[PDB]
Amino acid sequence: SELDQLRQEAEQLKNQIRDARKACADATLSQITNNIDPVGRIQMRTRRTLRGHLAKIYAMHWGTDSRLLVSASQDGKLIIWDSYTTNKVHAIPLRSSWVMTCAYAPSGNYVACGGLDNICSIYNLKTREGNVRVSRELAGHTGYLSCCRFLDDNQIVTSSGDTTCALWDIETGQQTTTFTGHTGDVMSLSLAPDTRLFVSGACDASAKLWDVREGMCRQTFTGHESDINAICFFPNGNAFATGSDDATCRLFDLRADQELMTYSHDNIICGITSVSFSKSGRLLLAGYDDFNCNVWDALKADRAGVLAGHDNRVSCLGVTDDGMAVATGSWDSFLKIWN
Amino acid sequence: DQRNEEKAQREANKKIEKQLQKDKQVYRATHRLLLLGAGESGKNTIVKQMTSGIFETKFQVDKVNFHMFDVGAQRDERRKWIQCFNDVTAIIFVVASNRLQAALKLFDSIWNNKWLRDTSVILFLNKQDLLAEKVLAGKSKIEDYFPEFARYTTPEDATPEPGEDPRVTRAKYFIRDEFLRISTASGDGRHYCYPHFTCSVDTENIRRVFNDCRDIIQRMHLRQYELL
Amino acid sequence: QVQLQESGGGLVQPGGSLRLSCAASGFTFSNYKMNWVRQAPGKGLEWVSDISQSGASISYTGSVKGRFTISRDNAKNTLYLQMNSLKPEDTAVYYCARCPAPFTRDCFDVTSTTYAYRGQGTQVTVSS
Amino acid sequence: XKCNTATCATQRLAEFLRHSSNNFGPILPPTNVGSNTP
Amino acid sequence: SIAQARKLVEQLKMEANIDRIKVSKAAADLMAYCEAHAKEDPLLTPVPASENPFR
Amino acid sequence: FLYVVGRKKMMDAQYKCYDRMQQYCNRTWDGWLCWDDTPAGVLSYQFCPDYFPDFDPSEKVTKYCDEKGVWFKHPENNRTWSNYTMCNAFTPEKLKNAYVLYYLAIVGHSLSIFTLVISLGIFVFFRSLGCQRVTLHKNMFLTYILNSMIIIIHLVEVVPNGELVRRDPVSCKILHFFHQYMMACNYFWMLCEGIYLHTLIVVAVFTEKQRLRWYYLLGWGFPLVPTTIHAITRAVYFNDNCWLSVETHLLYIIHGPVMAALVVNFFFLLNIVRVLVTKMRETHEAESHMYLKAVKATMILVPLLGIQFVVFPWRPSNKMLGKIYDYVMHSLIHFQGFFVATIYCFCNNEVQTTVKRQWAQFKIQW
Repeated sequence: SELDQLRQEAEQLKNQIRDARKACADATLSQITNNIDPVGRIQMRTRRTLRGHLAKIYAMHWGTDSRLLVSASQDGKLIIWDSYTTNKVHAIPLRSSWVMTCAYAPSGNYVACGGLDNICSIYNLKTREGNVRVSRELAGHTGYLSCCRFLDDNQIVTSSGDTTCALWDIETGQQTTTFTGHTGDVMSLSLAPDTRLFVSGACDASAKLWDVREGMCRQTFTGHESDINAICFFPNGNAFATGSDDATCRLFDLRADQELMTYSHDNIICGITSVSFSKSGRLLLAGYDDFNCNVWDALKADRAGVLAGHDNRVSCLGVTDDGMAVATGSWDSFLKIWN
Repeated sequence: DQRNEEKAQREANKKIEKQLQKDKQVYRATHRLLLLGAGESGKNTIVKQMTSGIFETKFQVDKVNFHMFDVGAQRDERRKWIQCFNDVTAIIFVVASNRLQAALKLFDSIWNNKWLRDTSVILFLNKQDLLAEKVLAGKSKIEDYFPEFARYTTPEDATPEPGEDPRVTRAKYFIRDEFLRISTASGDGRHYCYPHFTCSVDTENIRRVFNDCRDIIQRMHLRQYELL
Repeated sequence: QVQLQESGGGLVQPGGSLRLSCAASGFTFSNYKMNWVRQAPGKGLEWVSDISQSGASISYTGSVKGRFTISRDNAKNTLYLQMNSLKPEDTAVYYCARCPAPFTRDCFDVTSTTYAYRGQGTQVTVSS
Repeated sequence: XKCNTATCATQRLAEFLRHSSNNFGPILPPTNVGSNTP
Repeated sequence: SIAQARKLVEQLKMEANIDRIKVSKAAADLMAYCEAHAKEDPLLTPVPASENPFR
Repeated sequence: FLYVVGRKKMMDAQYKCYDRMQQYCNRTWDGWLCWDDTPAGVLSYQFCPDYFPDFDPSEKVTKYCDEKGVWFKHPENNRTWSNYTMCNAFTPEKLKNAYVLYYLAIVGHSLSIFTLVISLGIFVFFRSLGCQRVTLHKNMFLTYILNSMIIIIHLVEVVPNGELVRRDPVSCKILHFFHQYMMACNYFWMLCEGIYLHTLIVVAVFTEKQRLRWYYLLGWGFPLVPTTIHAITRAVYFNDNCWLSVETHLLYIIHGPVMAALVVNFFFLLNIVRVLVTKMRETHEAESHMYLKAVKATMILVPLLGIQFVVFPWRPSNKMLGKIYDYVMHSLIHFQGFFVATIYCFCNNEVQTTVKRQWAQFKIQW
């Protein structure tokens, strides 16, 4: 009796939320930007090709200087590349070879990694002796680590396979905040420009907005049909983009609290593994399982370009802070810079 | 100036490349195996005979290194992390003896996944003695869960062990054919299945994998020259 | 929003018949492979039957091979399970489940304890 | 023995040509079997 | 469980008491932001040679 | 030099036959090749004594006893004579066959060079195709190209120009030495590739990574040892003009061991085939498919390992059978590079996929 009426109340609340969202929807994004000049054909070329990794690449992260980047490979390796000269800076072996994510600190003095070992390893790059050693090993997650992003040199936000997210405090080893509410595996997280909020997508075809300080879920966004594998914030921070296994990408607005635009095509069947925005947010870059990457016009939902240089699936891609180039990794153990 | 910094960068790069060459030489000489069980399959005893989300075990057979990984502290939803094992040497799938239907469903999902379609599976039908004693007792039957066992006939290619009654031989060969049908329903020469009648305490099991992976490697070589 | 609603079931005498229905919304039902599973009291979730996207590929478990019949209709975005010659061993909560990804041959995690793409099943009791 | 293997075939084809188109000797005279000869 | 349903109801109630704006206003804001920063996007308008570090 | 060696051979045969005779038509010693005593024999069959470049051992020399008196009498000179009119060996038919074979060799070598240049360019340009076997294939293609170019140069320039051979420069001997070295390196690279395939398939398949320094040493370094020794012998005992003479056993210093190496390759092939058969009996493949597959594998492995060189050691004496044998063996020898390039570079699935992907990307860019 209690469960049935609780479910009825939850259904009524969902009906009210959907009614409010429908009432707030007066016009679509397609007709608003129908009068603007289309972006036209765009063509990017491969300028650099990073070689040296033995196994498939799982994650990459650009540094704040838009020059140094970090790459993670399941051979058990973290490699720091200088994209300008292609020279390798640091080669860090990993205790666990099943790495799935890597992070670069904004200050550039630390790096992070994690994977099937359920342990977030933080390595110091500016050691006195010059060698790279593990600075911290945060433990407590009961699932595989999927993503991690630094807030500062002493705080980090991580996502795990235990359907929960964590906010840790370095130099103590204890997670100060726990975010719960997801039912599926959390696959990716994206920090807002003000760092106050962050969006995380899970395997329940839903994304959730979490406030870092207080630590509750503020908004929940649905609309995808399969697991969400990628997420990225808009440059202005009032919206975000999600890529899922349903071969579609979606744009959600924080203030509108509903989906704004869907990017898909009939010939695209494979899912989306990575996604990111450009400097101005006009172009949306998404990595696909068909060994190719698609650049879409975010305002008009029109495909603007195709980046095809990888012989295997694209697992990760990122855009520099200045927006001068885009780095794409793939399972073929190669990283490519496109400009 | 630019010259000194670039020279230091070249020196660090060449040292890194030398270390990576040594690491690649080490890495290409070892085989990685993914150990998976359907539940209460007894693979823990096999591990004993040779928190943290994964466990590692390294063993040498005939001067050949093998690194087997067992998943621990991971939720029952395997559809995401299993993709990390798409380039291992083989997946050792242990099946006890309706848990059998669930094991068959897991094997069908592993067999038909896009990332694992070129990965071979070594099947270990563990607890042969338990199945033999259950068949001899007769209290538990397979026809209630698998009616097709009523019309099943022992294949002419069967090689039963001496002293084994025909009933247990028929039951174990029917269980093997249950997985064989799924394995042969797909996988047109890209991957193969190696069923084995094993117990949790046999010392030959380590040999068995050694006899399977080698075969796989040979087939892979035969795929490189377009001979098979 | 992916939504699955189960209808039908109840208390039936032994040897009776029943028709369970599964209504799907929030996704393209025509390109997903569907499953019927059950959870018996004091027991874990058990897979019962499955049907492909077009309905050509149909499979059942051994215990209901000759008794249950699974079907789908894409026009009304619906799924049906016809159960005949019911026995007290069939008393369980039945769930209608969807595969995590479309255009995908295999189907993972449908029998897991927590699964997002699974609705609230209906109770079927067989007793006199 | 003369090289009669298959690997020596091409050379055996060249020499037979070289002795035919123009003999190494400048006179390049042929043999006589018609009369006053063994 | 009952506790899970109660927590879900509480979360739904918390999420249902927020203020939302019109979709057209958000679309206009996004368009204005895209237009304002269009000239500063190297990937949008291609940079001439000898000006990028990846030439 | 050929005249002197021919006169010496004739004198040696004269001494040998005189000794044999010293140790029914009365036997008489003919000026070139003597005749064994026969009891009024008819149509004596003996091989041509090939003391001259014009003659060949293929034909036979006749004669009759008691047909008119005791021996055949020449009507013009009224003296004894023996029939050597079938030895000319320069009839228009033989010349036409030789010209056809030479033109076929030129065409095959040119096509092989043209295909192998493209194959080497494809392998070098596409770095994603890089592998341990790919380097060996690149070396094999390079030695194919070098051997074919040297053969074409020899056949187009050296053969028709006889005054250059008459002058006998050191450059001609250097070119011949380079030709022999290149052919030895080519055969030993076939041997190296066969050894690599046997190691990958049959014995010690676990160790995929092995040092290639020994392969380079056996491929290029080893053929130096025999050839120069042969040259030394040709510098000491048989100093012919441009060293262009196959009528010597010293060539077996080079062609002797090489064939043996090819023989080893043959054995390797058998083992591989056996393994393949085993690989198809464990999987219970259809017997017709098993034969189709085994035959296809053998057919595609024959050109790579140089099996044909040990498959045709016998030349049938029949005119039609001999012509067919000559055509088939010349086609197999001269088109080996083209067949290898087509099979291992143009029919490769990975290479085809990479080429298609690159072409699609290029067409997308422009």
